[PDB]
Formats: sequence, C-alpha cells, structure tokens
Amino acid sequence: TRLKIVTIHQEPFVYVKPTMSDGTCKEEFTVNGDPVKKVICTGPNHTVPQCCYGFCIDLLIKLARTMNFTYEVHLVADGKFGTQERVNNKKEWNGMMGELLSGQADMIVAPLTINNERAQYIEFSKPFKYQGLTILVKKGTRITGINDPRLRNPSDKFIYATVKQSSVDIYFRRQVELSTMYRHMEKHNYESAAEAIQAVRDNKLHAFIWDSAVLEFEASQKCDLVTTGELFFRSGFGIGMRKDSPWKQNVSLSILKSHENGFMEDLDKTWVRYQEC
Amino acid sequence: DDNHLSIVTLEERPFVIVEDIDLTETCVRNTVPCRKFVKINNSTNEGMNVKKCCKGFCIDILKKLSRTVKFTYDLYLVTNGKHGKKVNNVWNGMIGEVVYQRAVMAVGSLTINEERSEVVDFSVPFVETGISVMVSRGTQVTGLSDKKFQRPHDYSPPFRFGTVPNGSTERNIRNNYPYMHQYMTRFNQRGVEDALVSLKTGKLDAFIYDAAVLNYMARKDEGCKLVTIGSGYIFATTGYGIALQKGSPWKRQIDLALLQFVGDGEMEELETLWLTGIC
Ligand SMILES: O=C(O)CCc1ccc2c(ccc3cc(C(=O)N4CCN[C@@H](C(=O)O)[C@H]4C(=O)O)ccc32)c1
Repeated sequence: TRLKIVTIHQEPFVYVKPTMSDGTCKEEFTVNGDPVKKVICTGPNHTVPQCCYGFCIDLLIKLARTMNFTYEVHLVADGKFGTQERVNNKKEWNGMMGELLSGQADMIVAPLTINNERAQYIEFSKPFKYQGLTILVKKGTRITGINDPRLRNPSDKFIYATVKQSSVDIYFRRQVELSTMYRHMEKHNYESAAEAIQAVRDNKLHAFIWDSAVLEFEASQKCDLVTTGELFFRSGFGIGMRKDSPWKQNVSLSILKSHENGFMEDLDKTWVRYQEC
Repeated sequence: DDNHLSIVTLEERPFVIVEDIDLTETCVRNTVPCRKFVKINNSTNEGMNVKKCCKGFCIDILKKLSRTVKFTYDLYLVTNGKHGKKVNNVWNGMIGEVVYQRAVMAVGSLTINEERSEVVDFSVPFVETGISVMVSRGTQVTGLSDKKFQRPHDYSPPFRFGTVPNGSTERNIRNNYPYMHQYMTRFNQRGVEDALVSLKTGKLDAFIYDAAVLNYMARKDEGCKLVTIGSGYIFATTGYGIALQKGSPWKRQIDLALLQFVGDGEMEELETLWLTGIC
C-alpha cells in the first residue's frame, strides 16, 4: 500500500539536494539526455523536505511501478547504515537497520550490504548490485592493499579508518584475526563516507576502506584520489525488508528480471560507471 | 526422518567431480558418497543405481553446510537433463528434481534467474556470475554493452565475437541485443574448448560466455594469454545458488551459513582451492 522508505546520502546511489524556493525539485537531465527522476525525501539538514535521486532512487521507482505500491521517502535520522550494539543487557540496531526493525521504515532502499549479522533479523532481496571492499588513498600514497604492513601493523603515523556503524565496521569486528586493525580504526572511524573521503583529500586521513562501487566512483570524479589493492572482499547490496513483508518475493523477482533485461545495466552506466582520469 | 535430506547434484568439473569407488567399497580422501542412475542404453528408461564418489568446490560447500546447519544427506546425480530447463511445460534437470519434490535442495553451478525463482527458492549466491567477455591479452573491450559489440560495423576492422549456441548466454543476447545476436551466428563455437582455440589462433577476437566459467578458464590458461573483463563490466550479474523447494524450512539456515562462509573467509579458501589457477 503506502510504504515508508528509508535511505541514506551516498553518491552515486543516492544524491541529496535542497528543494527550490517553491518546494519542488529542479528539472534536470543526465549527461546522456535521460530525465533525472527526483522524489521528495524528508530528513535532517528538525526535519526538512529535500530532493533525492540516483541509482537507488531509480530502483525504488521501478519497484513501485512493477508491484504497484506507493511510498514516502525519508533519510535515516542518525545517518548510519546499521550495526547491532549492546544497550547500557539487551541489544538493538542503529541506523537504517534500527528504523526498519522499529517500524519507522517498511523498506530500506540504499547501498545496503548483505551480511550474516543483519540477515539474522531482516530479509534481504537478491543483490541488485555486486561489488566489494577496496581502499581509497590520496594519489601518491603507496600501499599494496589490505595486507600492507602500514595497515597490518598500524601506528599513529599512518591513519586508516572506515565509516562508523557500517558493514565494514562489522567486517573488522567479527573476525578476531582483524582485532589489531579494528583497534586502530575505532580510534579514527568517521561519521559518514563523505567526511571520510574529504579527509583523504585534506591529508587528515591516509586510507579509507569502503565499498568499491562508491570509492571507484569518487576516484573517477576526483583525480587526486585513487583506489589500490582492489577487491579484498566481495559483497552485494540488497533491499532491506522485515521478515513479515508481503513484498519479499516480488522484490527479488523484479531485481532478477531487471538484471536479465538490461535495466540494471542502464542504471550502472548512468550512475556508477565513469571514465578514469 | 525429517533431518535426512535428498540432495541432487550435477557432474561439472571443477564444481562437482565424479569418481569411481576405489580397494574397499567406500569413498575416501575428500570425496562423499553419491549415487547415479546409469542407463542401460540411449533408447530406454531402464537403468541401474551405481555408487560413485563426488568431490569439488560445491561438494565442500555441502560439507560445510551439513556440518553447520546440522543435517545428513543422500547425494545423487541428476540424469534427465543438466541444470534445468522448462521443456514442454515440464522442468528437467536439477530444477525438476526440486520442483517435483524428489530432492530437498540442489547443489551445483546453478545460475539464479527469474524464471527458475518462480518454481524454486534460491539461496543467497555463493559465487558471482553473469555474462562476461574473454579476449586475447591486449584486446580492448568493455562489457557486453560496448558499442563495438552492439554496432560492430561502426568500427574497422569489425570485431569478431561469438558464443556457444542454445545456451543461457545466447538466449539473453537474443532478447536484449537482437542485431548483436544476428551478427554472432556466423561466429559461434561448438564449445568452450573450441572457443579458446579460436581466440589463440586469431580466428576470434572475443568470446562471450558465463562469467564464472570464463574466469576459471582464464586463471589456468596455458601461457596466460587469455583474459576476462573486470567484474564491474559483467552483464546481467547474478550468482550460483542452491535451489530449494518453495517455502522450504531450510532456506533461512542455509542463507545464514553461506553468508557466514563469505564473512569467515572459508569461501575464499574454497575459491583458492578449486577455482584459482596459476595466472
Ligand atoms: O577444464 C575443464 O575440465 C572444464 C572447463 C569447463 C568448461 C565449461 C564449463 C565448466 C564448468 C561449468 C560449466 C557450466 C556451463 C553451464 O551450462 N552453465 C553455467 C553455469 N550455470 C548453468 C545453469 O544454471 O544452467 C549454465 C548456464 O547458466 O548457462 C557451461 C560450461 C561449463 C568447466
């Protein structure tokens, strides 16, 4: 019927822009001439209406048309993807995971990583985007990848980190053999991917571990930034739903069909793929 | 009993490798018992069950799942078909064994698609695949959506590329890039082996086929002269998944176990063990 969609600012999958003075979104076309489909998304800037568009917004529109449901989009209040944390005896999820489980949202449409920890409590669709984890550095920084000694034997001289309360945070938390790296990162993890990426350009952060679908995009736009080591881990983004959702089956069937008929290729070319510097 | 599962698989090196029982009458080393209904001839339904030994990338996954999900199984090789097609409104292959309740789940190089997902449930993918491209090292093409493939006549000399007919790859190309399909007919190959020879001998510029298969052939190519495109340019991305009966009580536990293996690094160990070559 009327689903409460939660998403997060994460270019190129979700763009967040102010509305115009009259409260609508400015008409705009892509570099290839296709109309940019923009929806009103409320969130923090108190709550204010804003304009959302991108890969994940195109996906939401396709899903709402195929399965014929209406929606309202808002941005996650804490700005996080979602990890499970101990309450000052029980456990609770933050971020978009927390809003989905609490009822503040009925469906997560975002670059949301599919992992075991989240799948224990929610339903993931089949992946609408296959990708992985890589490392972003300022052009000129030399590291082999995730096995570099400046990462495996960290210090206060070479600072690396990821985004707080995210899937990468989970990935380095669960493996006891990664506790040395995680102990360094938790001293430096950032609130959002954008601030982390900005810190690399400012030489305040020396390496940013994040999703390759995002890092490679940022590298194609900002030529002072490069990726290195390539995919040391492979993961996929999926739609987030509660286990009781009646849309579970048709969302995954729709995503599979969209891969097969080239619809995802259109989105990947329009939003994700760009020329190297 | 409710905890002993009938599981169907398909011989397909290196995902599933079939051997004879050694001498004893048991399976040793890293193999597991699997039976095969071997036909008497090619013009009959008569046959005989034969005890075999199965091993491989998918078998190790099954051993991981049996240990973690805590279930026992009787493994058998499908005989009517391969992976599964809908022939005369009837599903054959591994999909058929699951749809018609002869197997609780199917383990193998089984591609997840929309068509099959309507009759069976698929687990989370444990290996990424899709439509990829393999060329001789040096040739410049992106993925399937490259203009050099969609409009080969726009370039001189035009690219020479094909696939294996009557497969999933040709079926997709026929539906999505009609002219590319028409162009490919005079460049199609008997199989994977005859395609790689065409690339080496200069008779073919590109070979378009299943992503996981092309990557496996590229990593063990003699001379390392054949390379595949990057994963970011794979078309119609999907994965190999475990098929189950719709509404199966095992799908939830299978998914969590598979996602655990990807997070543990056990999956990477199996990829290095069975799928990675010397290139
Ligand atoms: O070197 C050697 O020993 C043999 C090297 C070698 C060559 C060819 C192969 C393989 C393995 C698997 C495979 C699977 C399909 C195959 O039908 N599909 C792709 C997986 N999925 C199958 C399906 O789900 O229907 C199907 C497809 O999707 O099209 C075709 C060829 C090979 C190994």
